Parts: sequence; C-alpha cells; structure tokens
Amino acid sequence: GLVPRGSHMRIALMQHTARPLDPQHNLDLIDDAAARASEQGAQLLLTPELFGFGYVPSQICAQVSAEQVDAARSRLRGIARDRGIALVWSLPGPEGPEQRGITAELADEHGEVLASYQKVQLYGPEEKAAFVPGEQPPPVLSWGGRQLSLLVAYDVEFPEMVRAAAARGAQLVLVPTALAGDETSVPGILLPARAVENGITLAYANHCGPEGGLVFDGGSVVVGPAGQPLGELGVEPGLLVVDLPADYLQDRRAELHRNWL
Amino acid sequence: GLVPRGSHMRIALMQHTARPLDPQHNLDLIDDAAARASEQGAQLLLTPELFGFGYVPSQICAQVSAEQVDAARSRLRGIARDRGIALVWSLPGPEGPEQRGITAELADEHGEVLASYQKVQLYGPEEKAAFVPGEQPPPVLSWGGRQLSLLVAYDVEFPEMVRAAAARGAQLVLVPTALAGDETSVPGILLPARAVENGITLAYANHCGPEGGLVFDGGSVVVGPAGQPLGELGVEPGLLVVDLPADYLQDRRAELHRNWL
Repeated sequence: GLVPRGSHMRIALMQHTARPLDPQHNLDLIDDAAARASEQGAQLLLTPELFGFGYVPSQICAQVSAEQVDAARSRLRGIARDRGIALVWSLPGPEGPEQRGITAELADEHGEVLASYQKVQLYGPEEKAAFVPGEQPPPVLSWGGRQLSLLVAYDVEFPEMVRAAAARGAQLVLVPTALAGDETSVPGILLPARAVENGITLAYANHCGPEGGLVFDGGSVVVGPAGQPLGELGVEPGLLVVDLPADYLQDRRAELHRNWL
Repeated sequence: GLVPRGSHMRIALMQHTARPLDPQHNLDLIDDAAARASEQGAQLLLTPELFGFGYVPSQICAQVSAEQVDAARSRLRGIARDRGIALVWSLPGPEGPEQRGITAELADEHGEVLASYQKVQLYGPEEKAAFVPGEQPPPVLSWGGRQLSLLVAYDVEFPEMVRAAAARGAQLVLVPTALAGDETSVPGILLPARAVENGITLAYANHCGPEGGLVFDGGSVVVGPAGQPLGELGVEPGLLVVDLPADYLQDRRAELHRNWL
C-alpha cells in the first residue's frame, strides 16, 4: 500500500529461478525486479546468492572468467543507478577462478558500492572446491536510517556469524541465499532465533524452482526481532515488499565465550 | 509405556511450584518426583532452577546460609541414592552468601556427584545482586551411553553457551530453568534452534504456577536434534517422561568466530 505512518524503510526481496551460465537472462530478471520494487516504493532490493550466473559452483569455477564476473558486476551497478534503488547482489569475487570466493555487495541508488563481503562459511564440497572462504567479519554500515549488514546463505545458520554482525551494531542483516532440499528448519527454526537472540531483523532472499540440478525451496522471508515473519513467499517466483517499523548483546560474557568455542 | 526397542535412555523432567524458603516442602516434592520417575523406568530426573529454596534470589542472598544449602544438598544426594535414580538439581553454590553462584549438579543413582556447574549468564539485576556469575565452561561427561552436559536457565538463550557444551562433545544438555512472564520465544523459538544448530537434544525443566511473586510458565520440554519436541508439558505440575532414541560443529570457522564476538 501507501508508505505507512510509522515507517521510513521499505525493502524488497527478489525470489526467482536463474538459468545457469546465462548472465544476460539472469541480470534481465534482476533489472525487472529492481524496476518493480522501485515502482512499489521500495528503497532497496535484495537478490539471491550467485543469481547472475546461477547457483552452479563447479561450473562457475570451470567456465566463468574474471572478466565475465566484472561485466556482470558493472551491469548490476548500472541497474542500481538506472532503476534508482539500492541493490544487494551476490557474485563470485573479482580475483581469478582459483582465488575468489562468493560475495555479496550493496550498491546505493546511485550505483556506487557501499560495502562488500566474502562468504565465510562455504556449504559442502562443491562450494569448497570452487571458492575460497572469506576471512573478514560482516560489514556494518548506516543506510536509510539503520545499520545494515551482509551475510551469505549458510553463514546465517551459524549463530556466531549473526552475532559478529550484531556486535558491530547491525540492525538489519541482508542475506542472499540458495537453499534447496525442502530445508524447512532454516527459515522455520534458525532464522527466527537469529533475530530474537540478537534483537535484529533479517531478510533472506532465495532462489526457487528448477535450477542447476536442484529445485530451490523459495520461502524468502523477512523476520523481525520477535522472530515473526513480517512477510514471506511460497515456492514460486515473486517480489516480497515489506515496510520495516532480554539484553543479550550486553549480557553475553563474550570474553569467556571466545575461549570456549 | 514399556521401554521401546530402539532406546536405552529414558529421562524425566519435574515441573512444579516451589514454596519460597521452605526446603523441606520443596525437597519432599523432588523426592516424590524421583520415586515416580523411577517407577516409570526413568534413569535420570531433571528438576528446576533453585527449586529447593524457591526462585527467590534476593531472599536466598539475605536469608539462606551456607549450612542450610549444604543440608539441602545432602538431602538431594540422599534422594538420588534412596530412589535409585540420577538427579540433576540446582541450588545456590557452597560458599558464603556473598561469594556463591547458582549451580546445577548431577548425582548418579548411587548418590555421588558426577559433575557440577555454576551459571555463567545471570538474568537481571536481582540475580546479579544475589549471586556471583560462573567463569568455567559447561562440563561434559559420559553417563548412560551418551555425553551429558549442564547449563542453567538464561545460559541456554546464548548460542555461545550451548556451542561451548557441544564443542566439548555434549549430546544431551540438561537445563534446570525458572522462566516466567509468558516468555513463549524461549521454548518455542530459541530451544529448537539450539538443538538444530548443534545437532543435540536439550531438556528444559521449569517451575510452573505462583511462586515468589511470579507465575511461572511451565512448558517444560525435551527437544531433539531436528528441533521438534519429544515431549512437552503445559502450565500445571507434571512429570514428563521421554525415551531418547549440515555438520555445523565441524564447519564452523571457530578461529575466526572467536575474534569476532
């Protein structure tokens, strides 16, 4: 609807099916979603993990060059500027195929990259064969009146990774993902706890449908700090648009915890 | 029922209402529950936080001596031996009123104390005025064919504390608690995630009913490693008896995590 009285941030999540190794098709889908999110008055669009090349880790490592990644990244900065909306995307990193990770970056509505992050927790042997894990903690930055942070897919299933973002001040954690296998426990059990246990909001934007030998679950969702969904999709392509409205972070005995992991 | 084919551990959880500052009444309730759990073929009974004196932190600090704590502890070791069941209880620690914490201990069916733990995460200003926080990680020990560990109440709401027990090999974490205020998010949202995110089972034994100026929620529950309740109570006194039947713990990048808390 109209932008509500108590809200000054409206975000959108893209859920769709990518075609493996067809960046012109996948980036056309992101441009469509960016235009539709901006028409509905959203200020930022979150898109799924590795969407521009499809979630095909082995084929990205074998077939996608650094120059082809940079061409998709330049197109995505162009979509943020041309559709006038901040955009979170996820691509392979910028180094050669043997030295890069899976990344997420946030561009503002002018197309400039505000923050970049490399996935720290790679999932399974295909990702670990195709990508280097990140070694830096999640970034946190002010945008739109709140402190935003980035994580990618499997990262959010580790409470440590969401605690690392909330310890640096995050209030809204944006998470491109690629979750297949009818893995109901991740959005149904873990995301609500990551929100409650830090008092944050998380946005989780998945693929859906048949892609890359998998059928992805959809179920994109935004979870607020009480653990309840502010909005959620089912299994088909869609664009979710949501208006955002114990002191664990202080109480935690972090100097003992860090010795006990 | 009869002990089932695929199970060699049957545990019980006591949920009841304690009378503040009346250890003879509260310990008589624990002895009743120990006898009833043992009759139903349970091998261990978990009881709630501070049950022997009631959950009355300020009054425990002002009025309960070390000698009165030791008298209750000796009675509880006597109930484990005399009712022939392992028992997890929670009392103030053994030091003077100004130097002790809130503890949990496990005695075997011979009455001997196998493990002791002091609550690391104290909840609120009343507990922090009445007790010293613990400084050691949760213990883990073999009993009954599995690795058991102890945490107390607020501790389990910190993913770090449950991760510290599962990192030392815990499979079954036993948690005396005292949760009031219709705090549905703890058993409904956080406990299932603590089970899934470590692949463990957790048992959470609450007070219920009017005690100490609070009305406790009940809702005692055992959660298995898929996050689903193996058994659960409502708001009234009861004895829950349950038969017990991604590689996060390996995948976590603990050397990075410990720098980022």
